[PDB]
Amino acid sequence: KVDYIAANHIEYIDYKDTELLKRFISERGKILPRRVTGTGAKNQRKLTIAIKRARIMGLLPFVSDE
Amino acid sequence: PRKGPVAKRDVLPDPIYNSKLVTRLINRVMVDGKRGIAANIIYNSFDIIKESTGNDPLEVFEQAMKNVMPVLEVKARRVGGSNYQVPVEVRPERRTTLGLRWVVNYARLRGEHTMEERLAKEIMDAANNTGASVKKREDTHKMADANRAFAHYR
Amino acid sequence: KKNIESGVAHIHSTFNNTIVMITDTHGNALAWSSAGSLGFKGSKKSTPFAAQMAAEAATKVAMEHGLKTVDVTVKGPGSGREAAIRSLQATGLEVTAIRDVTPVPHNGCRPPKRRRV
RNA sequence: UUGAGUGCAGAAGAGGAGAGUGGAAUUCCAUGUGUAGCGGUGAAAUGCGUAGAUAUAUGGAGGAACACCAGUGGCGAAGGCGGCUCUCUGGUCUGUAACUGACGCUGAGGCUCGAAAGCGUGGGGAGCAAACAGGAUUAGAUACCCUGGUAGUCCACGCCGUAAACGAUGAGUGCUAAGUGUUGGAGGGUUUCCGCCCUUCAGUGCUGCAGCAAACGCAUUAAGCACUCCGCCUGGGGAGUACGACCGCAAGGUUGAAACUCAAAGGAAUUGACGGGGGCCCGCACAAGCGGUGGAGCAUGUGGUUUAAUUCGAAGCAACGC
Repeated sequence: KVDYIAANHIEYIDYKDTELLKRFISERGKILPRRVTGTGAKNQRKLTIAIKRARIMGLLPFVSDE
Repeated sequence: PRKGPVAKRDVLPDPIYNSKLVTRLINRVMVDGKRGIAANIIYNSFDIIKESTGNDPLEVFEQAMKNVMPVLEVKARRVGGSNYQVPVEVRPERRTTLGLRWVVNYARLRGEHTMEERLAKEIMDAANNTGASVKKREDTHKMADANRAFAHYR
Repeated sequence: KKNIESGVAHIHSTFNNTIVMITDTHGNALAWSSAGSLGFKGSKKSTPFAAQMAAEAATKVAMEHGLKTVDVTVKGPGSGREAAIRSLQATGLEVTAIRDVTPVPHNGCRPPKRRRV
């Protein structure tokens, strides 16, 4: 009833893909639940570890109110 | 009341002026059905208007319906017990009720030393923008959109 | 004085009192009106009716110093936070930015207890 | 060689120890702006502020917890484990099946691990908060409400060995209708399936046959059908108390009676019953209205005093022009 995210057979989240980064987070700065996109369960964990490394170097802001 | 709605008993016009709302103004000062004193001195007061700054009593009665007219109304509709209300759109039934109650119960508040000069100056005030019943319309305009601080979660 | 006319307002409103303060661009403080300062006391300061006239008495002394445009800083989850802004535009200003900055932690400290009533 | 273990190929996991590190929030400090309040309650009070707060902006200091994903989701033998990175390291599951050839199960004693609170020694202390102080409510309040605030909560090393450590269901193994999701695999087909179907191994939920059950219910994740090994019970109090012994610095823990009473104590269900629950359903019960009481005086009835007696009863609704 909802499509997945690996139609392009993405293998490794690769810590740096800032364009694939933006499909999932909120515009305010949070993470959308897995009920929304219907994505994979292990891929949810991959995304979570990925963007948590992303917030530490500063390739995404923690809190974006402006 | 609790079961459902109820009728309102609209009033008949006068066989002299031929106007319905004049009868509504008659039937708010009259105590114990004494039409002989109160209604006749209301006739006398509108003839005082006719004799000084006026031509016909029906037109100046409509002029009083101008300058007293309640444009808005609130009603205390609590939910959780607190002071909760909103400026509701007034029915022309309840518009006439509020405006003529302003006029009559300010003729009570006026209390001048002649039993119809209080009525004469009362309707010279309510027909010609003066008196505190027209200022009661002013103060009704005041609290309209002044209790609106708690009347926008509706 | 100096007629900056590009100010920053501030909104803070608990369950029991509210304070509005209008400052400079940064802002250094200019004029402020409190719901306690307007004669109200005790428990009635929670109501949104105070938020109108507190905003009005803030804006009068504000635009005595000359004030056209403004920023809207919103703290303090309470009751009349919207009524304060809506009466703020009603005395002639330039509200065009709505930021409801409510400072939420990330589980740092502990809250107080329940109220066993 | 089927039970059990070692290959080899693979998969998931908040499984554990050590070492570093990230941002937001709360508080303290430094400074700029600003004057007369901040704060709390059912309401108020104590408190803090004119030695300039509360408010706002910038910067520093410090300790603890890791916002959203997060889900009858995952991992562990039970207590339990959630920010990120590196080193060391334990287990589980699937496929294969050249190899070993019954090597298994359970375990009185024994040994190890063991939430929270606690003790000792040495560091640390932002919040929160037993005791304690003050304010108020109360007939009384060494309580519940509010303002403060220590030991503790944290870290390192020992000590203690307790809970509703509950699924109130010991463990190993085999058999007995089904439907339904979900976590992790492997295999076959249409199909680029990673967008479907079909089958199977391992957990985790929900509904439901036979059967068991006093009822409630349970029901391939048995509280059915059976074997093996352990643990415990035999009316209610006195009582997990007394005495003795062992462990502990201490608090305490483990083991564990009788004299003397009573004819009951207990589980489940049935009829009136509460919900600070509503579907209702109404009603001058409200909201909307008018008029009246409570004002002044007069009359009446009652309580009261006085009385030679002020002669009975009436006593919220449902007694006082009875």
